[PDB]
Amino acid sequence: TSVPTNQSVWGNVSTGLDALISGWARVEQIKAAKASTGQGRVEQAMTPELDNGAAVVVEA
Amino acid sequence: MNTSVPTSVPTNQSVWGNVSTGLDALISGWARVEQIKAAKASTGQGRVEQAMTPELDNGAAVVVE
Amino acid sequence: MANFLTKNFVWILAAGVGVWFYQKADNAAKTATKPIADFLAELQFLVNGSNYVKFPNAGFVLTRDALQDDFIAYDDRIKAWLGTHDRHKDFLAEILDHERRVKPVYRKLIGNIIDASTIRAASGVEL
Repeated sequence: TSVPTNQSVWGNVSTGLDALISGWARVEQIKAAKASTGQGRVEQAMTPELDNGAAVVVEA
Repeated sequence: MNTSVPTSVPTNQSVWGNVSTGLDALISGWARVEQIKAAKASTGQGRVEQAMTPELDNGAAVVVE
Repeated sequence: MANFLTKNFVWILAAGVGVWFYQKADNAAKTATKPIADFLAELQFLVNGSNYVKFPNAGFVLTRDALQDDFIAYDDRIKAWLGTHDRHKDFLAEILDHERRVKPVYRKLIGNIIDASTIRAASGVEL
């Protein structure tokens, strides 16, 4: 078992969540890179949407 | 004033499957696969192999440690 | 043969003295050699989770200020805080002191030397 107790931090400041937000900003730039090239558009053309799919989830 | 961020070309690999094969050479190839199916048809062991292969919509799995 | 043996004994003894002084310099602070991958990985993950400014900078400042014994014990417990270990670490700090000794004893000797005493003063003069 694990838990945290008692901490200190700067006021009204960006936390680790904004470190993730940059990752979402980075993935947008990755999509924009595919958007600039026609080869990126053709890669997205092989995408079917159906009701079923393979799922996997486990700790390691 | 402002400092501009970089716009560049990243890892994008377009793999065009350039398939070039002689129509008559294919007709034989399609004919050869018919002979392979006929070899399985002659034996009962060939029939039993195909009985173990159905089709499903998808899969799933879950666990924890 | 003789010169090589004589030089080897003197030089090796000199190297041993440098090793002893170098050992004392490194041994002055606590031995930084860590043999494990459990606490190092978890504490680093907890450091990024808490979002504290510079975990390495905060650790260096806290380790020297709060002492090595208190730092090493608290650092072992990567996260959480329960029991007497938590209470002691939560309300921990440095220390100062004040007491009578050389100053008061020297002043008493001046009073003893001035017995039954003689009058000394200032305030008068040509001003």
